[PDB]
Amino acid sequence: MGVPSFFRWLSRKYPKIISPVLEEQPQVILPLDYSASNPNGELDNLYLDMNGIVHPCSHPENKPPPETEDEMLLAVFEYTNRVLNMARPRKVLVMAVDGVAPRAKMNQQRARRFRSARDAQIENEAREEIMVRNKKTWDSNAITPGTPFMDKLAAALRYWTAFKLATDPGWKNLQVIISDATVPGEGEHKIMNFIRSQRADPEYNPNTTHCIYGLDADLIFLGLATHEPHFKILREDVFAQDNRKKQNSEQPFLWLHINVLREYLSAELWVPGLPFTFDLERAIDDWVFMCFFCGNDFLPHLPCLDVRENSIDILLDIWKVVLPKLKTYMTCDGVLNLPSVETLLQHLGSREGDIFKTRHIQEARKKEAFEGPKNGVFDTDEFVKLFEPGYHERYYTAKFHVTPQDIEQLRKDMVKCYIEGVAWVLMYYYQGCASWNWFYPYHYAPLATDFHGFSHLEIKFEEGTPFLPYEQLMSVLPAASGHALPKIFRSLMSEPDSEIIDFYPEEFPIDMNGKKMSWQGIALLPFIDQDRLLTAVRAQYPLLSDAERARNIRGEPVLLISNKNANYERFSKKLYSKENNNNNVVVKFQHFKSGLSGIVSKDVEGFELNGKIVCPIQGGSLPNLSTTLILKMSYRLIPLPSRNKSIILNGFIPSEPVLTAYDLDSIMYKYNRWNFGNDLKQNIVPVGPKGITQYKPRTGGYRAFFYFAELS
Amino acid sequence: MGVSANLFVKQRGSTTALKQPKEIGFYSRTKDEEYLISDDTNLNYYYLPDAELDRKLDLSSGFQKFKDYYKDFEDRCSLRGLLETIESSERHKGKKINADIITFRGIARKLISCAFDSPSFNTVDLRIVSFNGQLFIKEVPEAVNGRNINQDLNVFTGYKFETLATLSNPLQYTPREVIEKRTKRIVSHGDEYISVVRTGVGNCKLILGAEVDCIFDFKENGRDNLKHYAELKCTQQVANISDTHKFERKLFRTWLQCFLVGIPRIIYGFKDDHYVLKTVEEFSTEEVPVLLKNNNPQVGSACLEAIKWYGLLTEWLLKMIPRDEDPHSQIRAFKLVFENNHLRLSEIEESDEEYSGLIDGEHILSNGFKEWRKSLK
Amino acid sequence: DNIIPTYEVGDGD
Ligand SMILES: [Mg+2]
Repeated sequence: MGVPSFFRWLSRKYPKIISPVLEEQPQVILPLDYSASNPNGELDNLYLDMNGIVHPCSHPENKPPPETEDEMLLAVFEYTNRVLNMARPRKVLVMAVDGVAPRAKMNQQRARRFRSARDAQIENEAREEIMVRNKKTWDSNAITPGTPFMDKLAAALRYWTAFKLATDPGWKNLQVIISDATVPGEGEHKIMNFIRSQRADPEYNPNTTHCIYGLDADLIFLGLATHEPHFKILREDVFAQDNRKKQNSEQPFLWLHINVLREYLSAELWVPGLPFTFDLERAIDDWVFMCFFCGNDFLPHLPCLDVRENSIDILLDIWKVVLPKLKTYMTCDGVLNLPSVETLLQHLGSREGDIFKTRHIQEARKKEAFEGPKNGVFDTDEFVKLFEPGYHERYYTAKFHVTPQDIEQLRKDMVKCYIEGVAWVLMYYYQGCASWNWFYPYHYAPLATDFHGFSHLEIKFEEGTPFLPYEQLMSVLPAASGHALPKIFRSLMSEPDSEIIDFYPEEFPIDMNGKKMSWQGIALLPFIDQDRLLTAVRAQYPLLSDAERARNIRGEPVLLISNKNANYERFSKKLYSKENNNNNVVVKFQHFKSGLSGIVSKDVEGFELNGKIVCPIQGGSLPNLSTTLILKMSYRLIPLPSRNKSIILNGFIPSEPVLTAYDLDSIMYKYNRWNFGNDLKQNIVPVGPKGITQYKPRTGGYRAFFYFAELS
Repeated sequence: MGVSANLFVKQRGSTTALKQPKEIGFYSRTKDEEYLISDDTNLNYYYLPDAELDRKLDLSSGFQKFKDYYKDFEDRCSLRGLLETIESSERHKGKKINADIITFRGIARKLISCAFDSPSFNTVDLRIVSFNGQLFIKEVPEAVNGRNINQDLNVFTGYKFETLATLSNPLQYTPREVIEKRTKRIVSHGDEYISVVRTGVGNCKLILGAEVDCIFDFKENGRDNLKHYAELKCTQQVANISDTHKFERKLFRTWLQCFLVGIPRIIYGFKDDHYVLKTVEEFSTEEVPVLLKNNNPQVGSACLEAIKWYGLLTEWLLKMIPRDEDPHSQIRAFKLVFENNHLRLSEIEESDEEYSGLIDGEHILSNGFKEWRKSLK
Repeated sequence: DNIIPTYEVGDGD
């Protein structure tokens, strides 16, 4: 396979963001977490998006996958150990695993879990046709919250953290936080809530350097959305994945510097002659909003905005024309200005017809240059012909099977729900989820010419509780993966008598859109009625074993682990050498003393100061006995005192600027090449604060006078 | 019969260090002259991003709506809040603070700068002194009851820069609308937060009241915040070699002001002609003597001369024989201090004088409730 | 002249 089109867009548009990871290759068993980081500068903080490494380990590109769940965990330890030797956090490590997700994502997860369960039947039929007899593939639907496998990873992680904190003297004041699958919310959302809560402590150091490990493209926009400028993203080298045309031991990696992406956006987002003052922190929020509007987990794309990269470039050309007519930027701290969004989408609606003509002409050129239903694959687009007049009626009547008198009443409701969804997704990433229950009720988006008559709208939400793990599993698994549930719920999935069979159809129609000759179609599964699902599932609970009522509680505690640390005496004295045999009292702590803030209480897993720790996997590892070396505790975030602000904090010192004047001018004026798999090795960039002062030298200042005189 | 004495202003002593400053307590003064001891409603927090210096912020804007409360006060230079703060720190430990002189940092700086600045350039004032078992020193107000409006606009410019660069609450607890309203906000004077600092030079032990602008990074509750404060200072252009020397003389007086009370950061704004804020720069109080020794040796030399004179001055305030009779019910004595023609002059206020009956018997220097605190031992 | 102003440790009372 070639480079993903999103990474071809970054290497073309912003080449100096990207630089190689440097490794020391010592061959001795490497002690030196404590030596100076070769890949420039130290990290204070690292965040691991754990599903980004559980998936590569259990379904690798290497011909052998691991043959047991024990060998899968052993491979995850090998990979995370390699990640920390590149990233070397000095102060904090967060291990965030996906928990129970909002309804907004559960209906998108359900599609992929149903779809992949049919692909597993097609390959098992191919293995049965060849028939090592009965060697079935391991079901990847096991890597979800509440399964026996995540309950196994939860123990493996907490052991491997203790092994490092007990045995490695580089970790002697690293703080490790573990936000396992038993804690609700996806890893990407857990990490943003962590960064946002640390940043709200008055004692926070404005110059802490940060990093996220992960394979998702959305991490770039989430790195920007923090407004921490000292930020880098760690990823496997997708340009080497092309140039390899022989083992993971020599797989190279990349840093993406958000520090330098802000430097490009400072020229790219400039608009002259605005009536309000230009402000880069608000301009970047509007750009991050456009990157989530036209490519999203929670909503279908507009038909017009089919490819995310050139779609961002189209919306930005509209925003540059609209912006001088507006009263303000379109976004503020994660809240939309709907009047301004209505004018942006009206401008897109005026282009939409010519976007369809040009797409169909380009596909005709691609062709000549080379030269609903109850079940099965089909395609709704062949009737619509968006490149030919009158498509508006033809689109709605084909997608929804609706008569032409009801199209208005349908259009008003979809535009309401889609804008409520766009408002939900912006709030999700900027302040944390507004509702766990909200979802978009339809398989398709409106056309861009439909987006009007919502400027007046007032948007409101309630934080209803997230689902319990079995309510989550029932809400996203096909009947084929029922083995991951207790025996009792498998009847509800599969007996024709069940009150909820209609949520679990063995086959469903799949609608290929845009004539996409691939796997990319929409699975038209029925939307779950959650009051009807929950009343069926919660009726089984008095028939579960107590060992099965565990795994179905909320992990309200996250967990922290420390080792003879700067806070170890204070924590041990208040938490464990107690006044009475209870778990009543709690310790609140602040960023200055150790580089982390939070609220801490005695562990609920049954940890004690003179006990034994022993691993759950058969890979030949120490029973550390090390509760004398280590402390672990239940951990909780300090709740925000106020809404988080998209601003730079007091005392932020920038790094050295990387872009030369020609890099800025060639961006302002769009001046269109790198052999990027080779030319990338010329990039190296400094990390952390440069100098000791918050301000640039400028003419008309005492210290600046001697600076410009000496520079002359 | 009573004391008369003169000190020559160019004679200098041997002391070259201060005893490390420590915060006794604090108070805030309201626009109504009410003093709020152990209360910090008037402590500001610094916030001014580098991007704000690209915007042409105007330091003259709002001059016509300036709330100068300080003019209307009945006792502008009163010791009342300083004495009342000291009492509150003594009550919970049952004994006097061991210190020899109680005063304001402004009076200490006005004394020390006599060694360098002539009476007009210094803006010399009457200072007035009494004993109870220690010296209490008070400034006499200005008696007012580059020319005219163009001087008042250069005064206002300092209070507006302190209003543009700060917040009334931590940045983390301030809503975004309060940051946006900040250029329109009314500017005011006589609404201070004052820290009370224990310090000393040579063998003299001193308590200084010190007005502070803001806290730069963060606040610690129930602790010395002295390492977290900053001074934000009045603004000018620098565009030519002789402008650097006009600045260096202001930077010396600003170092002297911070050094006496242990404030570690100095922040300077700079202006065009008209009133546009052109740039901001920041200095650690430890840099300044080295920076002056490098750039202007004959100004950087004055940093030691100031302390060698400050020690001589304070020793001769005790050795020019005011009574330090310790029993807090023994009879008091009361004195003037002046600077005049390279001499500093001191004389007792004999009982025939209009001042003498009122500083001895009444409210004009020490509060009646403070005299009761200390005469109750 | 290498001498410059500095603070000294207080009496500890
Ligand atoms: Mg000031």
